Amino acid sequence: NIYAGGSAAAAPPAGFRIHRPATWEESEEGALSKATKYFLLAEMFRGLYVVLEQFFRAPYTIYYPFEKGPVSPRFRGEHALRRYPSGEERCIACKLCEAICPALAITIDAEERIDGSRRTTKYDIDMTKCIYCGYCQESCPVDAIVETPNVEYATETREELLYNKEKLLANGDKWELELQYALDADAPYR
Amino acid sequence: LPGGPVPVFKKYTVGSKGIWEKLRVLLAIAPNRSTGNPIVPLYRVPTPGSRPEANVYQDPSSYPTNDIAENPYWKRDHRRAYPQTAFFDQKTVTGLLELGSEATPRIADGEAGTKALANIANGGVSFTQALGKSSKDVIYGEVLTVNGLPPVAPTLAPKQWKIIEGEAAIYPKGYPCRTFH
Amino acid sequence: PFDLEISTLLPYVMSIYLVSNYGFTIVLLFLLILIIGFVYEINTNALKINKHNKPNTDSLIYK
Amino acid sequence: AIIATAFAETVKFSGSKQELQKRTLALYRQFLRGAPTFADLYEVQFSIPTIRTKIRQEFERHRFVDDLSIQNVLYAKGHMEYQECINFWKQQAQFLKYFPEEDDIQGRHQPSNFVDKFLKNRA
Amino acid sequence: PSWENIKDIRLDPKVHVDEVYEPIVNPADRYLQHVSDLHQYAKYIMAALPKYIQGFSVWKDELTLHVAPSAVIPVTTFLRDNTSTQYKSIIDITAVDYPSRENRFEVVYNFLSVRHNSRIRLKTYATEVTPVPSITCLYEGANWFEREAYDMYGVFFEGHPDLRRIMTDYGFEGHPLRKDFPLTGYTEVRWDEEKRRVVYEPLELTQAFRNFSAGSTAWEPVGPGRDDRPDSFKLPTPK
Amino acid sequence: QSVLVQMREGTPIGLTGIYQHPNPRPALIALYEATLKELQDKHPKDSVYRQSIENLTAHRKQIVEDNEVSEVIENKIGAGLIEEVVIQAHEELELAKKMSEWKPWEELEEKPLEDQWVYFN
Amino acid sequence: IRAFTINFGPQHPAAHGVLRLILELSGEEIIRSDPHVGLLHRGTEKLIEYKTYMQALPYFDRLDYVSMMTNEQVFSLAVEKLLNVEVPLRGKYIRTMFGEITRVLNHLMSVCSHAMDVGALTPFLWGFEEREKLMEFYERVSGARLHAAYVRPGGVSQDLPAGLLDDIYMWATQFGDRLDEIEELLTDNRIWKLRTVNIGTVTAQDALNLGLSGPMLRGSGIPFDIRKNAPYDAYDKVDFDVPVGMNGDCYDRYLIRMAEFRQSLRIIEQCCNDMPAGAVKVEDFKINSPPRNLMKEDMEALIHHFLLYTKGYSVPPGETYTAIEAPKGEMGVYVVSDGSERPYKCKIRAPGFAHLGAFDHIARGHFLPDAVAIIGTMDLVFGEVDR
Ligand code: SF4
Ligand code: SF4
Repeated sequence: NIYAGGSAAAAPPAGFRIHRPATWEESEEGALSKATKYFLLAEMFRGLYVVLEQFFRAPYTIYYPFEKGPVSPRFRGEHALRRYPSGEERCIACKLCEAICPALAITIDAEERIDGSRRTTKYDIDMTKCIYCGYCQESCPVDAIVETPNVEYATETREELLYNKEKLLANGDKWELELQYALDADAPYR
Repeated sequence: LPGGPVPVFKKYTVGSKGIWEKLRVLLAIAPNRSTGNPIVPLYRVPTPGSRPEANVYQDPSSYPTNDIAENPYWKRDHRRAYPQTAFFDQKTVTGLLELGSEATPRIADGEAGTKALANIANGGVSFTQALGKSSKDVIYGEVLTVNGLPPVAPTLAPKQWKIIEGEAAIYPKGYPCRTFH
Repeated sequence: PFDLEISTLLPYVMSIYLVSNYGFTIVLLFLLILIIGFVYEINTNALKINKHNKPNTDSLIYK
Repeated sequence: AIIATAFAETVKFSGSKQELQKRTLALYRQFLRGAPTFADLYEVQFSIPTIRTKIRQEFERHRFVDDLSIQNVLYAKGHMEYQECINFWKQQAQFLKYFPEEDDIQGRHQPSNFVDKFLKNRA
Repeated sequence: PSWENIKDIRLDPKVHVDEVYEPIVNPADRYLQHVSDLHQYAKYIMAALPKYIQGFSVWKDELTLHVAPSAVIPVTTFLRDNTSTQYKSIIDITAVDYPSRENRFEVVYNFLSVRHNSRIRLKTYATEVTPVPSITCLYEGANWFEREAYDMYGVFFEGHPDLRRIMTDYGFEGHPLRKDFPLTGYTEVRWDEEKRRVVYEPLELTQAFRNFSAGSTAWEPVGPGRDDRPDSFKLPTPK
Repeated sequence: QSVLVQMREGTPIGLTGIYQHPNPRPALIALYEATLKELQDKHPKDSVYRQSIENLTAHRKQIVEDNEVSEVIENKIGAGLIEEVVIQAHEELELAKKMSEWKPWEELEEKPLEDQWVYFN
Repeated sequence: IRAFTINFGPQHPAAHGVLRLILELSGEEIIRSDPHVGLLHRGTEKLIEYKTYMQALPYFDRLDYVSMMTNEQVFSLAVEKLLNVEVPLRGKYIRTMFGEITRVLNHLMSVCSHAMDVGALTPFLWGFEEREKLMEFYERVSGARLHAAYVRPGGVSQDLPAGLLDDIYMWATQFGDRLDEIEELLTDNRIWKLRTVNIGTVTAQDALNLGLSGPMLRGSGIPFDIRKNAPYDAYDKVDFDVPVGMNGDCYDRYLIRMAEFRQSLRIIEQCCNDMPAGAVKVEDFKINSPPRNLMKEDMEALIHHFLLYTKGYSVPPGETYTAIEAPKGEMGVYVVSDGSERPYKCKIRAPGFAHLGAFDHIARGHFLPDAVAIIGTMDLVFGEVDR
């Protein structure tokens, strides 16, 4: 039709009027049967039987120094700088990793070296504030910094936590296998 | 009823053996219950680091998008075709009343129509003066509705409501929550 | 008193064979005094700790 | 949230300079009355008249503002800091912001002339 | 009939289309019929309360209303009380500064007609000195919201119990969301050993903060853009 | 006399805090006629406000006056529930009284500065 | 003269939150309350004005740190509404069903954490276990766990793995048993039913006056949900019942959360059957990155890949308020575009902000153990409220 005004098709729907709630006498079960569930605690022993059933089933936990949970190829943990085949540092200072690290953990100075190609003089992550965006991985055209899926690198000093170029190239030396394995499952989906 | 109870051989769970299965059918609340462990040679095999489907994977794309020959960018542009923020003064609504509309203008004499425009565009009249000036048909055409009713606060897509109540409901009666949709 | 009546009832239960069919009658009179002494408080709701979070029963009487 | 906290007032803007002055006078009386409560509550090292001679000189800082409404925002900020200190809402670390100069005598070579500024190129 | 005999899903035929045919469309057409509807409501609002509405505006079905500072309460009653216009529910308020203009801050309101499934936005303006009144007389939850945007800006709400700071240091001075106020603030925190407590000493960084918005094009590279104004409510040309 | 617009305790309906109003129609129509009288008393006949709400409440009051049963009238309204319509009509009855003293039918009392509604253009 | 007013929690009163909370108790009855929030208040809004929208995105999975993905979603929605772009079909469904497994995660954390706060220890572990199963499903798509560098303001960061869409079905068949199992010892449960039958009543018009939303407003009786009132993201294209409560109690606010598992599983059943094919990001290379396959081959893709990671993408001026239905409530966001590439301003409407603001209107008169059951069903995670 025409509505009133203050009046959409949002009327109250069909049967929105809730039933008048049942009293003591509009109840199908006997008072004795109801109070059997009252005193003898039916829904108490019911959940007690539930947790007893869970006693006789398997746990889930793993022996962590002996078993490890699931690790995706696109998992991220600490960093590393890859190298080329025949071993060349692979990082040019495009500064994209400095440009889009939203905590500004990246700090780079870089100079033209002897042969004339550009290489990085100082590459430095502040791992206090590396926030695991992983955007720094997605920002390298030449694919130099990556996300090594290590997380077990817990330090005892803040001094240990400033990864310069040398620690990251050592990590790129170390984890080179796994970074090859991960990019063999991610480089399509990048 | 299309999503009701299904038996436990279609649930992808570690299950049981067979005399202990015959035990636990007699000892459970419902027999069709998963113990929560996924099946080891099915769940997460092969590992995501080694997927044979991942070997050939170029790009997902759509046909009017990836069409190299036919489209330019500016036809499929979307950032530079944004609508402008339509702003309205108090004064331009008085312009909408007396000068009229592009649907139904009230202005001939296009030379002096600019002069009749411009003092109102400079503030010759007031809004309540225009309201007294506006006719009953003017108010009931471009301010109120054709019955002279106030416009309902309008909505994007009005969603009428059902109330599912019976055995298709997610709770039977006694439980206070209903399941409208 | 409800702790105390247990120690009042305690000499009864040791000697209950001697008081056959009669100390029964005496102690049952004693209990039937104490039980209505109990149901004083439950009708006065002596352990109700009721809340003043009332939903404002009184309606919108206007104009 | 119908009801307020203990000392919080509805903010209201005095139309005259005199009514503002009346409110500020009552306010300084409120600080001065609650000052021995503060040394108990914030467990401070020093004495009550030092609190009082700060509360005086802080209003001495803003004695010479012309405007009505800039003194109005100034009064509202003062009332909120009263509201904080009258409860446990500030803590004693945040309470001892107000005495940097008291707790430590500054140190050797506070620069005064040009030269002591210059030898540490103005600190 | 057992969990050893369950089939896998990893080997089966899946759906495999060669190239999906997704049609192109500007995502503003679906608004347009409603948007041209909304204008008729909005003009109505200005005809309803011409004393208090400086203007209306709308951009992609977000209705925005233009209210003087001493004008808030008479609008918000009408937005709450009308049967045709019942918004009933504050959603969020805050402020935005524009220090280029004379009246510095502007205060924005958001409502939600849960009957009629609609939103509405109410903008006023206030200099840091002058107030805006409190809508805590009507909207009950709003007193918390007004408590928020006090501290972030300094913008007041006259007629408001429990006006005091929140979500900042108690002894804080200044206001954070203010374009003159620096990013790191003035005071940093360290535990002094000798006072056996923490002290508030002025700011020293290890690394200076580096924005990179200095590289920026002056003109905004977005174009002028078309309109979606209704043909009723733009000005008819002469002749 | 006096009128009640919301039973704050009674038998429950779906909206909690609202209970089933006994005899909705006479209280509703008297609550209407208060509005009908008041806006004609205090609002001058130029204003969109009175010409709208007089028409609106008359059109609402026609449906209320001419139909009896519960579940049909509210679908004829197109607002929410019956008690809910009672409350919102009570609400606009309060509104029109406040508009009598706030005088919305004037011209605007405070012009904006012309350099204020300028964002980025 | 005043009550002997207490500090509720410095550190570990309510799990997942620093709930400093003044109470004035007169009979172990709260006459009034005053929660001081600000203890997590990092000041994130002052930061997000200094970073590009490109960079500004993982501010928001830090916000509301039990349901990251709705925050990600609502900022992506605000920017897509602002940019006048359209995410493709595949992107719509993948964002939809991640925003619903995050709903499963959010209620799975919140109900069980509330049961621990009350004292029921068994769902507090039975739920976090299935949450670990869902940590795995965040892990295969995007980065690590619990903070997904995901949905971009252009749409989606990247495609799935090759077999998550299968594997999630193997999970989804057994979640029903693992959900009805925890339902079996809390729903009837005369202890829980006693503690939660009329505790903290929330009437209808007072629910509106306190600005509340989501499961609370739908518990009070008003049928309002952004998934169905102002729809988006093919929630239109997926059939989905909504539960609505009866009283204003905490028991409806419980039962609706129990119901939304049953609802959001049906989401996954109607999503995994009908996931289409198509581009998972937006079509163009002018608001998000080109894929790394062809940027090493094409000259045009590099300059986009560079400008999006130095400048970023340019946004038309304007302002939007996009609000969607977080599982906590209506979460809104109000962004004011300069026309530059930093947002000139961006307010959040955290959902629990008004929930905390509506505390002492609800919490009057109740008891102090009753002042715990009221806490975790308005879901004060405190990552939301201050920011
Ligand atoms: S993941 Fe690490 S390197 Fe990348 S942007 Fe974040 S903090 Fe910087
Ligand atoms: S790792 Fe990538 S972003 Fe970082 S400096 Fe090297 S090329 Fe640039």
